[PDB]
Amino acid sequence: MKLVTVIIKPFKLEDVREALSSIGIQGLTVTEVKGFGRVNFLPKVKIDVAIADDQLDEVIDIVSKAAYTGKIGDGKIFVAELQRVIRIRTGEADEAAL
Amino acid sequence: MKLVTVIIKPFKLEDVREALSSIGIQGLTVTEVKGFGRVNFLPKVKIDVAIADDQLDEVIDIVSKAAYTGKIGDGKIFVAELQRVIRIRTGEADEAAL
Amino acid sequence: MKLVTVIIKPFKLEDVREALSSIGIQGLTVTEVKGFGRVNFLPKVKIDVAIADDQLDEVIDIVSKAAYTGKIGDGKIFVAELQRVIRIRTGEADEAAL
Repeated sequence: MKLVTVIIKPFKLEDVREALSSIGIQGLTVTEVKGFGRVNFLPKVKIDVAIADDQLDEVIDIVSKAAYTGKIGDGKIFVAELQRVIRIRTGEADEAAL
Repeated sequence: MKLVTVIIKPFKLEDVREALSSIGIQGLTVTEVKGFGRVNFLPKVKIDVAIADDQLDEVIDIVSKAAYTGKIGDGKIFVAELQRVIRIRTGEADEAAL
Repeated sequence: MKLVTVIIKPFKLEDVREALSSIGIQGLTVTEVKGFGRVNFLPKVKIDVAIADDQLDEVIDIVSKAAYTGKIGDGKIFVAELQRVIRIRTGEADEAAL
């Protein structure tokens, strides 16, 4: 499993969400964050998604395309290993908790 | 060491905190985040806790029980490897920084 | 690559930013978070920085020094493995996405 973090332009959130939803991924966590530029703050949105290793390329692909504008500040995708997930309500683990 | 992230219902925060505190874990980081549902935002709370590997099962156990309601949307526990921690004020490392 | 997370006193943000900037690191993500104390909330700032393995010691060093006050609550540095990064706008990967 992988924990995919996406930092994007706040206005691209719906496009990213619908795009992920189009590939069966609806459960995401959104966080309001800030970046910097010339030194002012620049509002951004952080999306965290927990996935199976097999979904990595598809996610990177759909997310890139959906978050894209072509103007600087489009954002980045970060990938890290997710060792375990537990669905609190049922106690289901990993893929059953995704 | 492990970095345990817990996404829960905002109103279950105190129960989770007191539960963790009951097992000697008081230092947590809380973040306000959002999830989605049928497509509206749903407020959530993210708790990040840095722990020793030996505390993983106990944490998963106490946290699950404390965050539980039985209604959907209870949340999830995510587990990742924590390679190093440094307590800024003293320079203490890892377990001494926990 | 590594994902370095820094939790600090909100007022030390500029000092940390200028310090990182002094070593060529300008791209950071800032998040407003909360800690606890005796049980009240205590405002904090979370900075996430993506780096090459070779920058770890220098970052830990400059950040520690810059965030320091000597009073309790100074914060902590957490280190985790960053497996991949993709710059959305160009598709550049890893070091080219840093």
